Amino acid sequence: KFSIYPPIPGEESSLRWAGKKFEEIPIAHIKASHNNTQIQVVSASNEPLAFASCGTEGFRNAKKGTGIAAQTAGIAAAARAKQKGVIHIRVVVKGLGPGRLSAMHGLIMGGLEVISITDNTPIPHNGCRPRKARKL
Amino acid sequence: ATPSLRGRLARFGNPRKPVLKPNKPLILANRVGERRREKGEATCITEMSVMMACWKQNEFRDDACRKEIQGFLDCAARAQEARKMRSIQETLGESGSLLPNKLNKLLQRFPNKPYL
Amino acid sequence: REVLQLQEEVKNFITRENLEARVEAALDSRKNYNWAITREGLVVRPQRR
Amino acid sequence: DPPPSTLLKDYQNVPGIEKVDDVVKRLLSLEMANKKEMLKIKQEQFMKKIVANPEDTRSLEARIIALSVKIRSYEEHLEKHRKDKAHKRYLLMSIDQRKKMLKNLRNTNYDVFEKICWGLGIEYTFPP
Amino acid sequence: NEDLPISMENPYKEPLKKCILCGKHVDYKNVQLLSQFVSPFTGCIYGRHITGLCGKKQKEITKAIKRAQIMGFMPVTYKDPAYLKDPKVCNIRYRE
Amino acid sequence: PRYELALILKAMQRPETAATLKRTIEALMDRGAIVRDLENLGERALPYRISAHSQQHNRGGYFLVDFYAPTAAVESMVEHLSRDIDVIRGNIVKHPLTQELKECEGIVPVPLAEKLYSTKKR
Amino acid sequence: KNVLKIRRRKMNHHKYRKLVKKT
Amino acid sequence: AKHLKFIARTVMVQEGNVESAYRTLNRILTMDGLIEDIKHRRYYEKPCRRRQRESYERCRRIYNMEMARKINFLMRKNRADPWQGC
Amino acid sequence: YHEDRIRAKFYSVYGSGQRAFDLFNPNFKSTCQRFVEKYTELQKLGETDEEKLFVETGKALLAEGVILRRVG
Amino acid sequence: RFMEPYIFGSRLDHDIIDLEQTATHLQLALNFTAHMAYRKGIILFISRNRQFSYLIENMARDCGEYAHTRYFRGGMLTNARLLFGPTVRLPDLIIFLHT
RNA sequence: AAAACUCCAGUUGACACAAAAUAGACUACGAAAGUGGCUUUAACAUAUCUGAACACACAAUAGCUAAGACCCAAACUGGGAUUAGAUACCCCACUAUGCUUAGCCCUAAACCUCAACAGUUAAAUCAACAAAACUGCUCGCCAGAACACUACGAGCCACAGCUUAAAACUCAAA
Ligand SMILES: [Mg+2]
Ligand SMILES: [Mg+2]
Ligand SMILES: [Mg+2]
Ligand SMILES: [Mg+2]
Ligand SMILES: [Mg+2]
Ligand SMILES: [Mg+2]
Ligand SMILES: [Mg+2]
Ligand SMILES: [Mg+2]
Ligand SMILES: [Mg+2]
Ligand SMILES: [Mg+2]
Ligand SMILES: [Zn+2]
Repeated sequence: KFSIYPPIPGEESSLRWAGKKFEEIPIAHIKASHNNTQIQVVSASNEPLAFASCGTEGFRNAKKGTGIAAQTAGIAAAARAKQKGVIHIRVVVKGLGPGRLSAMHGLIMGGLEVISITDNTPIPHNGCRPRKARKL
Repeated sequence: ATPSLRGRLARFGNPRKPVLKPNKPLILANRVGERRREKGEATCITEMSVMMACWKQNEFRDDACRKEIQGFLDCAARAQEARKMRSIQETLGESGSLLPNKLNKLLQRFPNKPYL
Repeated sequence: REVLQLQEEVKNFITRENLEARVEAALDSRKNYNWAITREGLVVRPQRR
Repeated sequence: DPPPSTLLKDYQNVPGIEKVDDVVKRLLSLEMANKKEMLKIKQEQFMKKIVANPEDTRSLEARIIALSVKIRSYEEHLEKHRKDKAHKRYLLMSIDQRKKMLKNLRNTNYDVFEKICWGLGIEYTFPP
Repeated sequence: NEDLPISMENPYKEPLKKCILCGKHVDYKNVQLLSQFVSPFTGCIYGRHITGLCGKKQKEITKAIKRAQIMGFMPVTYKDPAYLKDPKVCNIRYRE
Repeated sequence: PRYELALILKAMQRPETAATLKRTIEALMDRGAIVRDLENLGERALPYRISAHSQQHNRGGYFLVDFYAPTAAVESMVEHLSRDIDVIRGNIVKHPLTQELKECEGIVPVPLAEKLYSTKKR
Repeated sequence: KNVLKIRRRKMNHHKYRKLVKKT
Repeated sequence: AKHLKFIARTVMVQEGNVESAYRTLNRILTMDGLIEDIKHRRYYEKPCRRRQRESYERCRRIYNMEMARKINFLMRKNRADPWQGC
Repeated sequence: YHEDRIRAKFYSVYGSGQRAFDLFNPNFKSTCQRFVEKYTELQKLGETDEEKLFVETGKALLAEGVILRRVG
Repeated sequence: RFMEPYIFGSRLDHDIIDLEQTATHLQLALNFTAHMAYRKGIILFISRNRQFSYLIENMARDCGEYAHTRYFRGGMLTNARLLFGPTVRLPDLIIFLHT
C-alpha cells in the first residue's frame, strides 16, 4: 500500500485532502539560491496568495543565505497563508544552497501540511555558458 | 563489476589514444586510507530561533518564554550527550564498516607481490 | 526464390484505384508495437489487460 | 550515364524476365537503389567492353577500372560539394595510385597498357 | 598406453549466457521497451552495469530512446505514468 | 530503398485526417513513390506540449505510411510536410527491416590485463 | 624541476617581442 | 516547460514523515547524478580539465572497486588464532 | 578423456547422484562411474546413435538396482 | 615459472604433479640425507608453517636431530659468530618441508 | 565587504541563426588535427615495403577583410574593497572574439614526446625513472652552453610574421 508515485489526473484519483484531490492544491514555490531564498504560495488557479523572503524582514548582505533567516521567512509565509486559508501546500525546490530545507521546516512549523516534496532544479543540458572559474 | 582495462593505458601495443591517464602507477598497496570524521554539523538551531522569536515577540523576561527556553536547553543537552556517546563509540565500536587497523593488518597478512 | 517472394508480395500494394477503401480500412483498424520483457527473456505483450 | 531502369548486377543473370510486370521492374532498378549499384554497373560494363575476361578480379585491369570509377565518383562529389578537403585528398591519392599502377603496367606490359589508355581515354604523362 | 589424455575441444564447458534482448528487434516505435530502460523519477538512462546488455544492444537501445524522444514518442525529463506497473529489470537501490 | 513516415496530426477523428492522408498519398504518387501499406497507431497522447504551426497542440494521433521513395525526393517530401498546416511534424526514417538482426553470443568476463609495468622491487 | 631552459626561451621571446614593439 | 507538471522528481509524505521523504529524494538525486552535475556546471569547466577529471574519477572508481573486491575476498579469513604459539 | 564427456552429458541430463562422494575409498564407484561403465560396455557392442545408447544405459541402471533421479 | 617439467598436466585448473620423475628425485634425496647422518652429520628441519609446527618438532626430537619451525632471525645461518658463541658447527643438511 | 540595477523579484500564457546532461563504468571513426541531439544523401584508397626542407594536399584554437544577428561567456575599458604602492588575485556593464558566407603566413607541451613496415622473449638479461628488453630496410638531426624560436640571404595573398639558419665575445661548464 501507499504508492510513492503521484496519482494520475486521468481516471479515478483515489486520494482526498480536505475534500479536494491533487490537481486543485495550492503550490508553494521556493527558489533557494547560494545566498538568498524566496517563498511564494500560489493557488491552484494561478493566483498569488502570500510572499515572504529573507530580504523582507531585516537581513542584509550575506545574512540572507542562513538557516535562521530561511526558517523565519518560511514561518512568515506559512502564517500569511493560514491567514487566508491554505493548509495543504506543495513545496517546489528550485536550486541548491544552505537554506534548502530550512524554508520547508519553517512552512511546516507555521501550521501548514506538506504531502508532496517536489523539486525542479533548472540544470542546463549543456546550455548557456557559465562564468569562468574563479581563482580561490 | 569492474570495467575493462585493455586499451586504456598508453603502451607499445596500443595503436590508439590513451583513455585513462593516471598520475600514479596502477599498483594496489597493502594499506587502507584513514576514514573521514568530525565535519561541520551546526545542528540544533530551530530551538534557538524559536526562543529568540518568543523573546522578541513579548518581553525579555525569563518567565514569559519558559517552554521555548527549556526545550532549547533540553535539545542542547541531548546534542551534547549525543556527541559524547558518538566520541565514545567511534573508538572501539564498528557498525556496518570495519576498523582500519584490522584492515591493514589483514592486508599485511596477505600482501601484494607485483615485482614477482 | 527471393524474386518470386517479391513478386508474390507485390500483388498487395497501393496505386490509384485503391485509396478510399485503403484509408477506410486504416482508420477502422489499430496496431500496437509495444511489448515488454522479463528477467528471463520472455516476451510479454500488454495486450492481455 | 546508364538508364534509370536497366536491371543491376544482383538481378541480371536470373531466369524469368519477360514475365515480370512493371512495379517489380521499377523497384528493382537504379531509381530506388544506391549509387554503389550504378558504380558496380559501370565497372562491369567497362570490364566487358574494354578488357576481355571479366572474371579475373585480382588482375591489374580490374584494379585500374575500380580506381577510375572511384576517381570519377570523387570528382562528382567534389563538383557537387565544394568545401570538401578529405574527399579532395582521397581523389588526389587515388589519381596517384592509378598513375603508379599505369606506370607499372606499361613497364611490364605495354599492350594492355595502351589498350586501357585508349579505352578509358586517360594518358600516362611522364613526370617532370 | 591407452590411458593417456587427448587434447579435445575442452569438455565441461557451459554454454555462454545470452541476453535479455538478443533474439528480438529494437525499434523506436516501441514505447514500453524503451521506457523500461529509464528511471521513473528523473528520466535518466541507466548505465551498462545496471541493465546488463552488450555494446551494440545498449547502443541500439539508447539510439531508439533518443529517436523516440526527438520525434515525439516518449518523455525526456520524466517517465510515462502508465508504464510504471511493469516487471522491473534494472538493478535499483533507492526507495527501499 | 524503403522508408517510413510517422505522421502526426491534430484531433479530427475522420474527415480532416482522411483528407490529409489522401493529400499525402497523392503527393507521394506525384513525387514518384510507390505506396505499399499503411499502419495506424491510433489517436494517443503527446508526451509534451508541442509548438508547431501557430497553435499549441496537446491531443494528436499517429500514423505510419510505408512507401519506396528514391534518393532525390526526400527533401521535396520534407518540404511538402513542413509546408502543411494540419501536420505537426514528421521525419522520414528508413525502414528497420532492411538491417537484419545480427547474431551475438553475449558478454564475456575479461581477464586481468597484466603486462603493463616493469617487475622491479622499487 | 625541468623547465629552466623553457623559461629562458620564454624570456628571450618576451625580450624580442618588446624590442619589436619598441622600434 | 512544455512537459507535464508534478511528475518528475515527486515523492509523497506518510503521516508527516517529511524528513524521510527528503532523504529519499536526496539519495535518488545523488544516485542519478544531479547534485554533482549542478555543482560541476556552476562554473565553466575547460575540456582539458574535464577529460582530466573524468579520467581521475574513472581510475579512482576502478581502484576502489578492486580494493572492495579484495576486502570481500579476504574477509573469509578474519578469524581468531586457531594455532596458538607455533 | 571420453569418460569426461560422458560425465558431462550425464550431469547435463540428470545431475548429482543421491549417494555422497567418498574421496577416501580408492575404489569408490559412484553413479557417474557406473554410468560411464554402462555406456562403454554398450558402445563395445555396436551402436552409433547417442539417444539409443542413453536409453539402454538408463534401462541397465534401472535394472541393476538404483533409482534415477532426473529433472523433468 | 620454474615448474614446467615437474607437472604432468592440468585437470580443471589443477596442476597434477607427475610421479614418474618424482620418485627419481626422491631416491636421490633420500640417498643424500642417509649418508649425512651415517657420517655424523647435523640435520635441521626448517619449515615456517603454523599449521604443522607441532608435528615437525617432535619428529626431530625423537630421532635426536634438530628442528626450527619458529621465526627465523636475520643473521642466523650467515652471521653465526655473533649470535651464539665463538665457533658453532653449521648444519651440513637442512630440510625444508614448506619452502 | 563593497559596488551595480530599484521599467526590480516571484507562479503563469505567448518565444533562438552558438553550444547538444543521463547513453560517458563504451574504445569507436579518421593519416593527424579532429569528431558522440535527430532525419536524408554522397562517402571513408592501394593483394610487397620504405620514401622529401629538389614537390603536392590537409592540418586544434588564437589574428584580418567584405555582408548580419547578438541571451550568455569574455582581450581591453571605467567604477567599487585591502595593501606604502596594485594597470592583477573579488564584483559590476560593455568591445574584439565564440555564429553563417568567401579569401589569408599556416601556429602548439601538434606530448602517447617513443619514425614507418614485420617478428621475438627457457639463444638474447637493462646506469636511473618512464610505457621490460632486441632482430631486417630506409629518410632528417646531433655531437658544450648561453649567445640565437637572431640580423642578413633564399620564398610567401602575410608589411609587429612564417620556413631554413650563423658569425663576434666569455667559461670549466650544463
Ligand atoms: Mg603525475
Ligand atoms: Mg550551429
Ligand atoms: Mg609510399
Ligand atoms: Mg559581441
Ligand atoms: Mg553578458
Ligand atoms: Mg588554421
Ligand atoms: Mg593534441
Ligand atoms: Mg615531438
Ligand atoms: Mg617517415
Ligand atoms: Mg612546417
Ligand atoms: Zn546478444
